[PDB]
Amino acid sequence: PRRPRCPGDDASIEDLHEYWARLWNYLYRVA
Amino acid sequence: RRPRCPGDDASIEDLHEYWARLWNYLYRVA
Amino acid sequence: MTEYKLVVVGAVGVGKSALTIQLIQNHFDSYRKQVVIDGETCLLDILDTAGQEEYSAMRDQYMRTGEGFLCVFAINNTKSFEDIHHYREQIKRVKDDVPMVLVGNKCDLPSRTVDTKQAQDLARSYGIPFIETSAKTRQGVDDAFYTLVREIR
Ligand SMILES: Nc1nc2c(ncn2[C@@H]2O[C@H](COP(=O)(O)OP(=O)(O)NP(=O)(O)O)[C@@H](O)[C@H]2O)c(=O)[nH]1
Ligand SMILES: [Mg+2]
Ligand SMILES: [Mg+2]
Repeated sequence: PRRPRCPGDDASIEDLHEYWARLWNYLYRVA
Repeated sequence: RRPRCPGDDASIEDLHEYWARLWNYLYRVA
Repeated sequence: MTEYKLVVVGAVGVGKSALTIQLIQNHFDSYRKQVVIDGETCLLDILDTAGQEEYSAMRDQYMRTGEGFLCVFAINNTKSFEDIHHYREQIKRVKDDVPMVLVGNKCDLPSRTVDTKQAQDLARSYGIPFIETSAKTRQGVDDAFYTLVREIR
């Protein structure tokens, strides 16, 4: 399972939303 | 009140803590 | 190891943040707490929603990840109890049989406008458990969240 990289502290809200969703999927898939 | 990512080597626990903060942050900035 | 994504909803001032802060920090920032429910260590992630309506499409989508919903009114605020059907319908909408717990908060306060049976009528009528809580004294706070977990599973 591909760990998404830290989004960067300048990330747009849309990009942070994408990262948030992908992080949950990742944390689900490694549980 | 944007949370910072705790690093690419963050523990799974730390990522979960960060995820829950992001959930609330993103909700709040609407 | 098991995670539960819980969402706290209700009118302005009912004590959603207080309940969240009491659970997590034992005060009267973190949105995650390790608890033991019946011998199993569980993890609770909490979304503390706003009472103030912003009519936001994206706010509904963050609520959508929630597996269970505490619907909070304050026992001394009749308007906040009257608002409860709007929240239950709000919940069913964003989720499309959603796990739910009616929470009557501020049970430490003397003068109550919503009695226990009046709240419990609505609770049995919806088919959901009902817990009286106080974010101030911590009365029923663990019970409320631990019961929502039991309702999800
Ligand atoms: N006596 C008493 N006061 C409470 C209790 N819970 C919350 N309050 C009080 O009620 C007020 C509002 O509480 P708060 O947690 O901010 O409610 P909220 O639902 O998160 N407000 P909002 O929707 O605007 O974010 C505060 O002054 C708080 O101290 C309680 O159980 N007992
Ligand atoms: Mg609040
Ligand atoms: Mg209410």
